[PDB]
Amino acid sequence: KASGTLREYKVVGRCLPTPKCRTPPLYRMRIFAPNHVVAKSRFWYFVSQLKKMKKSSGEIVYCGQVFEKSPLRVKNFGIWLRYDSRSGTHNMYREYRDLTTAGAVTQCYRDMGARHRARAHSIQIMKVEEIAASKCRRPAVKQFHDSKIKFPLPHRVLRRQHKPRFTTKRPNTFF
Amino acid sequence: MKTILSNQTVDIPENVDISLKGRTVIVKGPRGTLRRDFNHINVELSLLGKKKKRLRVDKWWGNRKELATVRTICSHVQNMIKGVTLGFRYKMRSVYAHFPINVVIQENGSLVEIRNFLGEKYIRRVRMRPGVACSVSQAQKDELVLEGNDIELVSNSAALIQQATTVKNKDIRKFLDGIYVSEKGTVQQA
Amino acid sequence: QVLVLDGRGHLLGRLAAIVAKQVLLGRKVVVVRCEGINISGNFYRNKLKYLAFLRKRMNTNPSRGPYHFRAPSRIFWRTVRGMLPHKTKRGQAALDRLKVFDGIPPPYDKKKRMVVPAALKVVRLKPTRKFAYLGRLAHEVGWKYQAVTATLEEKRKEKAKIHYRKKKQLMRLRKQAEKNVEKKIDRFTEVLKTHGFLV
Amino acid sequence: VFRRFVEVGRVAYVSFGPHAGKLVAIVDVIDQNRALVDGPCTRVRRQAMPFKCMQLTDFILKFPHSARQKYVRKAWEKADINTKWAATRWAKKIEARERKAKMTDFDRYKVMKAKKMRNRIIKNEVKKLQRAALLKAS
RNA sequence: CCGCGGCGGUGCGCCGCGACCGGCUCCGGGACGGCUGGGAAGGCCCGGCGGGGAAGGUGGCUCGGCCGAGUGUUACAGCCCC
RNA sequence: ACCGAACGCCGGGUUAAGGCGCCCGAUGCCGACGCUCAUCAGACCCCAGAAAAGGUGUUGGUUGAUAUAGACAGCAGGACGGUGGCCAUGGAAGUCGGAAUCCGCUAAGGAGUGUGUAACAACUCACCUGCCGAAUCAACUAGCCCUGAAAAUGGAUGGCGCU
RNA sequence: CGUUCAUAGCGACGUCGCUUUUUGAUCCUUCGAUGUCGGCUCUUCCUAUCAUUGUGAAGCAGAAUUCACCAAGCGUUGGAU
RNA sequence: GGAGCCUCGGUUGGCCUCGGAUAGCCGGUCCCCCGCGGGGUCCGGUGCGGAGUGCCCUUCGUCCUGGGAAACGGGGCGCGGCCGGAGAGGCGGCCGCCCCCUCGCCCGUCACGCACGCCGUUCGUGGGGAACCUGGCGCUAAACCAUUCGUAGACGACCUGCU
Ligand SMILES: [Mg+2]
Ligand SMILES: [Mg+2]
Ligand SMILES: [Mg+2]
Ligand SMILES: [Mg+2]
Ligand SMILES: [Mg+2]
Ligand SMILES: [Mg+2]
Repeated sequence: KASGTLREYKVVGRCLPTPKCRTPPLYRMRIFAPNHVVAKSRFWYFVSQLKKMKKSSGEIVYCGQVFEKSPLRVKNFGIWLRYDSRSGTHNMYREYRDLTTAGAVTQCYRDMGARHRARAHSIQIMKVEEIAASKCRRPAVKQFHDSKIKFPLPHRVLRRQHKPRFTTKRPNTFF
Repeated sequence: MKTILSNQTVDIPENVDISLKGRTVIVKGPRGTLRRDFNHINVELSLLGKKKKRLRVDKWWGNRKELATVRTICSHVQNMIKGVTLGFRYKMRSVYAHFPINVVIQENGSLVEIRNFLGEKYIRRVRMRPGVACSVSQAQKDELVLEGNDIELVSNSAALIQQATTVKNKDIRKFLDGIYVSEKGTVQQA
Repeated sequence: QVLVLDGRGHLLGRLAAIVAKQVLLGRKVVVVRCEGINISGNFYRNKLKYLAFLRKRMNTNPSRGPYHFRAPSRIFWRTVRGMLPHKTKRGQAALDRLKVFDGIPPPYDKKKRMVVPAALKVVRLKPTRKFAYLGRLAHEVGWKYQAVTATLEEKRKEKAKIHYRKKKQLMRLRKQAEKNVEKKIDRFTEVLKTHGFLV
Repeated sequence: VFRRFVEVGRVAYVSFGPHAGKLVAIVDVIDQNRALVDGPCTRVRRQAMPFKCMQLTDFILKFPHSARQKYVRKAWEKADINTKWAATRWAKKIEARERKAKMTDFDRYKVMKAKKMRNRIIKNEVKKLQRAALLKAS
């Protein structure tokens, strides 16, 4: 796994039928990935961990993208992790604030990279759950839970430093 | 993480008049003026209320070390208010097992000659920071009085005459001598 | 045809790189008020960084060895030289286009002078970081003529204050003159805000 | 010492990006650096938008923090923001700048000719004023 | 010799144009298919059914000129949201 | 000798591995989100350099307490008796050590954390209040940073430099 | 251990390092030859600091002192075999 | 003023506050203090900066004549006086007098080799340097050798002396 921005994929697959087990059970998963090719791979990875089931011995029945059902709402996703340190493997519960699940998982991966130097391949997302105003443990997220929210954009540093690469005017950062 | 907002308030007393050129609080009242420039602290020094009753210090999107300044600016302002109203009086008592540290102020407060510390021929002259005025007290035998508006300058000038009288190459648990700060008070209490 | 830049407020390396490419493309550059150039990282940091550079010397005959210029102008000139191919002919030619000054002397004092906002401290550093004035640094490493440069700049600033005051007074007369005349310039002034000035 | 705030319902001018040169009301604040934003009357779909790209005006129209588009449209039209914006000095100098870019070569010539005269009429007024003021000083 | 008629090769030297093909690299238009026979959205509104923040509310306190602004509590809908 | 790719002589295109402040072709993107300040910062396979162990430096996690039945630190008030308890006498009536190790009063104090004593004494270290006014606190864990970290010509993230 | 007290000063059983002023390993370079020990003479560099400057420590009363920090500026000798 | 080798780069100018950045710019002061200005308070304007380098200034065919708006402005390398400027001044400014012109903006009104579609055009330029013809006012040598000296010395060099 690497990244871009991820998409939620629904992948369902079954260990393919034999004489003995004629109608084997289906298994579904929530697989976050850049595209369906790698989603299907990721599915087989998790499915091999849990069940005696490999890509050879099974078939992916349905792989399909899942869209956010409330894009224009702003939600609080609680996301449960399982990374690998340089040392041993670990659990987390992070919280992010986003318009989408996929975005919230992308937003997680980036943080893990930054905060722990945890590379994609090390990480496992277990559950991602949209959560209320309450049931939010993280004060980073809590500070935005407020009706009359108000703040300035204080030391508003300029970009466009090479539209006029040279100039008469020294810039301004108050607005 | 970044804290969306933090702030504090400092209720100035109706005796004092504080004014702020941007981020440079100037506090004036009974005893005199005290300016102090916080250009280097990066905060919103609002000054709200009719009768100009309180000073408010915001600090937007601060990380933990940025949010520590919020209070400290407020505290320095408090001390600035105090200095204008009451003033600061640091009392410091001389100590010795033998050599009775002969102190004597000179120009006004300014200079402090500290003769016969530990039997030393070397007379320690010690200047004061401008505004601070040392004076040898009565009602207490071996004891100095440092008065001034700006606390910083007073307490440093105390430290000058504390460190001046220091013992080299001996057991300082034994040789307890010098002029030490005994009481940090005000000129007038109300 | 000649860039004059006010070295004040600029970052030592960040200005140098911009000057270097300009000088290579044939532009004649003048950097002025070099003591005002200021370098990221705290003062003590950069003092030690200079004092290391001073230690580097050709052991057997230091007279050959690296020439540690003290003057802020010459310091800036040195760092710019580091971003040229200064052993070549073209690199040398390019270096010869550059002109660098401690303070701001008489050809350039009466010239409007630009600012590189991409190398400017206010923009490029976070406000909670520390930085060093290249004047102080130079002063403490040997530079003799800080005080002299300072006094000359006071005189220059006083002389400039007057110039500004007279410019303001003219601008004021211009504004009044327009108000005096605004019926016999009305259908010129109208066309200069159809095609989008004055607004 | 701030006068403009990322408030719910603050109108902001989008400096650059896809929806550049458009007004936009901040619906809700998502994050440190991302707002959930709308411009029903300004042809801007409800979407998240980074603060970087939006610079914020002096118009706080009033609706509740997560209203459903209909209501912010009504708050926009009630205050008549489109008319108010255009009357502002800011919007005028945007308009000015646009016009200058559109200027054809005949147009350009016309202006040159117009300025040539217009500055000459000011210059004589200024010189006279100076000499008269010289007269006052004497 | 004048025809620069028809054909064939050429140009003293420096040039430019044109359309045709080959190979490229870009630009702008438009027209379709599929999906959770896309998801959200918009618009019209009506009838219900609850739950939450939290209000044209009320209330303690504070700040300004009964009104406006700022916190606090129980929470129906006369702000919304689900 | 690594990574890419294997050479007739040229034009146009396109790439690889690598890059794109300037040296130096290319980010002169209004690039996205974090983390980090280092008085030895850090900066790309082979590769030219560091470990154990530390650190309320900062940032994330994990697990648990305790709390309006009024914390937690901070200003202060008691710390006993059954009792020279028993082993140990060389002295240990709480106190060099060790087996013990409960009851009373209880509001509650361990047959005692230490200081110190030949041994006491004296001092010091729960349970509870008074004031103040919301979170507080503990143990782990892992990121960056720092300590750990000493060499001889002057010196090398390639250099300039860079926050 | 240090009367008492693990850590002033030490430090067993264990353990992690650095150094190339020891000696080994090794055999890459040089066998159409790089003059093979010491001493004398002379310069420079390092610090892992003996002394001197400024300091923190003590089982530092003073004196004497070891322990540690900044530190290589200046020194660090005359002789008998 | 005339020719004439050579070296090339260029192909409107910008004649200036200081600075700030969790702030600034301009006014005007009714009012107060200081040396027409400076500082203050108060008020009124601007502030993704229009008293904007996203800027400003300047125009780019020549002439004719015959109206309007604008109109005493420009020139003669026009000429004399009084200034300011020393950081590497190297540039301006302001004042007398002589002669000449009617130039910017609109209109009419014609004409200028119209060189017959085609490249280095267009300027800073009277450029920098080297060799050559005219006027006016100025000038009138030092250096080295040789000689000498000994404060010096390998030799050079150095210090000295000589109507
Ligand atoms: Mg001693
Ligand atoms: Mg020197
Ligand atoms: Mg390979
Ligand atoms: Mg022992
Ligand atoms: Mg040899
Ligand atoms: Mg050392």
